[PDB]
Amino acid sequence: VLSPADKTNIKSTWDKIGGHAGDYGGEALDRTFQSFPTTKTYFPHFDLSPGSAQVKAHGKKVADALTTAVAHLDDLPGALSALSDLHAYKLRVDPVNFKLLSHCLLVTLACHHPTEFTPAVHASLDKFFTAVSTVLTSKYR
Amino acid sequence: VLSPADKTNIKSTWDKIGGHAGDYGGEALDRTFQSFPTTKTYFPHFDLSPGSAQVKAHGKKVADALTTAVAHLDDLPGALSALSDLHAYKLRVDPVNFKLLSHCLLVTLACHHPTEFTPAVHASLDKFFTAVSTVLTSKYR
Amino acid sequence: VHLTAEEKSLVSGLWGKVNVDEVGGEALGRLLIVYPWTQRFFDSFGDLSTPDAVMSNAKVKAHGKKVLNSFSDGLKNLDNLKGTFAKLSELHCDKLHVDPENFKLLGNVLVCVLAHHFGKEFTPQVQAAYQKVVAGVANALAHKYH
Amino acid sequence: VHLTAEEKSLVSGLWGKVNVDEVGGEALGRLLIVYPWTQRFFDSFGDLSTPDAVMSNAKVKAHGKKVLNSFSDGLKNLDNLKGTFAKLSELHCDKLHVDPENFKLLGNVLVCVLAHHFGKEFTPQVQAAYQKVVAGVANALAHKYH
Ligand code: HEM
Ligand code: HEM
Ligand code: HEM
Ligand code: HEM
Repeated sequence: VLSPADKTNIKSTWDKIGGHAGDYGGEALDRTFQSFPTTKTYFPHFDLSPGSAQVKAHGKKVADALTTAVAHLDDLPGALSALSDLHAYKLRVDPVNFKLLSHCLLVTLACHHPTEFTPAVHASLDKFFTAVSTVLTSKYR
Repeated sequence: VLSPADKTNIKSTWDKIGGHAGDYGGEALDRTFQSFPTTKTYFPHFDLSPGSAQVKAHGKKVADALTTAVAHLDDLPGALSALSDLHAYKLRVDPVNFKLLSHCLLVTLACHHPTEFTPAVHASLDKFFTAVSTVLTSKYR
Repeated sequence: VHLTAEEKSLVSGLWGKVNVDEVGGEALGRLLIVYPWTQRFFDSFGDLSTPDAVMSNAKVKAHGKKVLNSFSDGLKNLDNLKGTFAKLSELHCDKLHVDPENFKLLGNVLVCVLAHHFGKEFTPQVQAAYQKVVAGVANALAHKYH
Repeated sequence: VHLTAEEKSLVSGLWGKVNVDEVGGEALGRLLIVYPWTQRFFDSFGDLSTPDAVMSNAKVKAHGKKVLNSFSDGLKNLDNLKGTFAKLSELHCDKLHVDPENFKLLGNVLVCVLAHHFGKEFTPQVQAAYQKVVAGVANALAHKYH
């Protein structure tokens, strides 16, 4: 639903990660590929090694899209519509994979910002990631 | 989403079920209780045997709520708001249960109307039941 | 997988009337239509874009018959589903990387196809027995992930 | 569960620094907060309504310590998680009727709690090893449904 406290928790946390967002995107992908091998299947054209330039560069793209979402919490469907077509129509990503990546994104944030990672902040971010995943899979429903 | 074709398939199918909706609601619950025993946990006050008057009566209420939804495909959140509170806030139904019931609702319609149950109709109905479940669990996210 | 003697009779009794040439293609076809992301695994099958295309696709009908035959093998060896599907478990997990959740989705649409074909003979009791079998097969197939 | 030699070392190495009196309560507390429907199983625990009510709830802290100790047991018996959790499998399935999906959710928030506590030491490599253990425990506990 995304309530005022939620939005506040999301904006505040993103403000903290700031210039590190891109790095976090790359790290979260690494965590996803290592923890859930089935996900590597969507990136056959990638050198899926650990500090790879391709993984790092893609992580920056993912982090940028999330930053755009943070700026448009009121209209996620509008802000992410192009990405919705890409994921549903062209890539045909299994919905289950979004949960796996979302989990690794939370772990990455927990690792780097333990102090702001309170139970309330954890619940707001999970709501945020679940909201983004829903929009990126909306063409299936 | 629910495209114009989906809505047409949903309205047209409900029109055919018609006066049998209530019966179908009771039969789908029966199929749910027998197929997935974990669901009986939410109904300790019910005599959960097969012909039961309690099960039948409850099925009529479930069927009536779905008929209301069919009449308000453009505003499911508004039409089902009270039920959203009931299920999320009061009963605290595990989201997984909605899939189980939705499946048995589809099986019940397939059993009774094999001719209308085309691949296209099956897909639209699935979208419908998933849309209803999402609204009934919207207070969790 | 348990299946009390009565359940085994319900299952086998219905399965003897199943047209294995039709049911398999119908179940796979509906999976591709209802859950679109599954089409990614069947790139090599040709045209799948519309419901009609999927339902007239010869590769879909042919592969479906194969999927159905495997189920018939599991039904004869209900107490050792694990061994029966060990090799196929490795295929789907290792070479195909199909998420297990999809095994449960195919099992569920198979149940819908049987209901569609048998009407009222597919009673709540018969469905319950089949829900157990379908969960058993999904389980055995997901073994190489456990 | 596999857990190659190196993974075993990464897992047990970090577990030795885990404060079992803290982590268990923190993981259960967050599960109740992040996934609200889980509160239904803990009606006997008193006030859960707010995040701080959950975090100061004595029964939550006490039960969490118990859940954590059984995990410690599974870590010693990595070979036979199945037998180690057979009795608990019966409880959660038989008497509790907790859907297995929730075992996976608790496992994942435990991973979040470890990451929160260890920071950098909880590398992608360490997480991967723990993701395998947590999936293993969830599967051993869901055994009574297979
Ligand atoms: C929160 C969810 C996610 C976000 C915000 C996201 C965002 C994006 C963005 C911004 C792009 C770049 C588009 C381009 O330049 O081509 C992209 C591409 C893509 N995404 Fe995601 N994505 C998400 C989840 C997923 C998931 C779960 C998978 C599958 C494991 C996935 C697979 C891909 C692939 C295969 C591409 C093409 C990458 C390439 O060719 O460089 N995405 N995604
Ligand atoms: C398509 C989804 C569903 C619909 C439309 C539906 C609809 C309703 C309605 C109309 C009521 C009746 C309230 C009244 O007495 O006026 C209700 C009550 C209830 N529902 Fe559902 N429901 C759905 C899914 C679920 C699921 C999946 C469960 C759990 C297994 C569930 C458990 C209950 C319970 C325990 C009650 C109280 C029944 C009683 O004591 O009379 N519902 N629901
Ligand atoms: C749950 C029941 C399932 C059973 C019993 C089953 C059975 C089979 C069988 C018998 C084959 C052997 C074909 C060969 O000789 O190569 C096969 C292949 C395959 N299966 Fe499955 N399968 C199941 C689920 C799935 C699901 C859900 C997907 C993915 C959405 C899938 C994807 C594949 C693919 C891509 C192949 C290769 C097809 C080809 O290249 O012709 N299967 N499966
Ligand atoms: C990693 C997964 C889990 C583990 C290892 C675990 C472990 C345990 C243990 C050790 C106990 C018994 C305590 C004793 O010795 O007396 C227990 C009890 C229980 N568990 Fe879990 N559990 C798991 C997941 C869950 C989940 C997901 C739920 C439900 C949402 C749940 C609900 C309960 C309840 C209600 C009880 C006992 C009720 C009471 O003591 O009043 N557990 N669990």
